[PDB]
Amino acid sequence: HHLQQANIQFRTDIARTEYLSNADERLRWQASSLPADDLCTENAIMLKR
Amino acid sequence: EQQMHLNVGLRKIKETVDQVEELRRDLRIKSQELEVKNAAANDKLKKM
Amino acid sequence: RDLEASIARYKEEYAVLISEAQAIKADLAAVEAKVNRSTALLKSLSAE
Amino acid sequence: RDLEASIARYKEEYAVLISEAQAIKADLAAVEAKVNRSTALLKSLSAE
Amino acid sequence: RSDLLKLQGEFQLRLRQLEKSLLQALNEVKGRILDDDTIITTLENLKR
Repeated sequence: HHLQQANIQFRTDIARTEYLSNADERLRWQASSLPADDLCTENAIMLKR
Repeated sequence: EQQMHLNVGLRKIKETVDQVEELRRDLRIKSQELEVKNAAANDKLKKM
Repeated sequence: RDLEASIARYKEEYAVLISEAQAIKADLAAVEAKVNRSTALLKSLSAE
Repeated sequence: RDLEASIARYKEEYAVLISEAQAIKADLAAVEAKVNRSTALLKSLSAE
Repeated sequence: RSDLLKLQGEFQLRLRQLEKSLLQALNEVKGRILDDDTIITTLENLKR
């Protein structure tokens, strides 16, 4: 809402997880017993970056 | 980088379609010259 | 004898240019097959 | 019409086979060039 | 369900790899696509 109010463009359609990681990284993550959850995927993204 | 890759691919595809068109033209010219060669050949065969 | 020598030379030369035409024909067939293969590849690449 | 039909087969398959005869003549010339080049190389490699 | 989740994961990986390979193959080709038939064969294999 702050960025919309400030006339700053950003993609709303794309979610955080696939924007911050590629499919190969995610697949390796479930290969590494990462639980299949959006929050767990975000946690893995933070643990990487 | 993905934009440059896609531009390269599209350019290559357009070059390829232009090449196949000019190669159709070359094939037609080849057919015509082959036909005229064979015709003269058979004419002088009847001469022999 | 003179007309028979005519036969010899001219007929040798004409069989020679006939083989030349047969060669240009194999080349033309290869070109046509290449054109067909390329067109198939290109109409397969429309989606990309 | 019968004789001309017989000719309008025989003349050209014998033209085709004389064409392939000159094709194998070109093959034989290539083989001979390969042979003499190879023997020159071998006689130049005797000291080695 | 577990088997087909694994199958779908492998399949999506394979589609990604094929698309990337096709892009890089079109990118790295030198000259024209039809100059060499290895590019044609690789593209046809990737399509199939």
